Amino acid sequence: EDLDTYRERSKQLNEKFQELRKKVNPNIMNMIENVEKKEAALKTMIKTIEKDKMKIQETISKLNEYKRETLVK
Amino acid sequence: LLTEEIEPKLEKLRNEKRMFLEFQSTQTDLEKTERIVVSYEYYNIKHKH
Amino acid sequence: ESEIKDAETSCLSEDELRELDVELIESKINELSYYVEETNVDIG
Amino acid sequence: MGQIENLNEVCLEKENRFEIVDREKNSLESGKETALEFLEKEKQLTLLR
Repeated sequence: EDLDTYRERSKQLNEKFQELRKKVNPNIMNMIENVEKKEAALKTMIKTIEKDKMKIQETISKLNEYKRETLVK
Repeated sequence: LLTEEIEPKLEKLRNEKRMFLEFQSTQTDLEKTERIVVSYEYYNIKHKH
Repeated sequence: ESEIKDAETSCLSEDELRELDVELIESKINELSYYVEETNVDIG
Repeated sequence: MGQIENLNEVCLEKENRFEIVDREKNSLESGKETALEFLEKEKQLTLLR
């Protein structure tokens, strides 16, 4: 009225391990949303870096040709 | 440098999410096993009674 | 081996094993459980 | 003067950016120290038990 051997011990160990995770994780939804927005920001920053390197190289590599073509004419 | 120094916190959050989901699944399986064991023990106690 | 050394040292032996009250020990255990329920110790 | 002054300004700005708050980590450390003191009290009570 109040309420295979190693299975109960494993269940108790799993329960104790979950209790050792007392850090509140009911906000995992908004945590994953913040993770997603921060990863989107990181992808935009990586795109910024790659386009910046492309600009740095292409600006000079095109200005050399522009000058060499304009000065002669 | 700032991003690679904060990346420890990103990995800590990834752990606190993945291990949290794993612990939730383990707690579900433990509740199922506990219910099965409780049913078996109740049947045995009823037979003994 | 703290749980063994302390047990061997605590077990005169009869006076040190009977003078302690059970109600105080139960209250201390309950307080320890309540503290560990929200402690969340870490090496951070 | 110009070059050394602008280099010193940017290096001071970087050093400040490295130490903007210096309190959030300290706050987390104080919280973890309080948690460790609570855990030590719990361990003493467990040894008594």
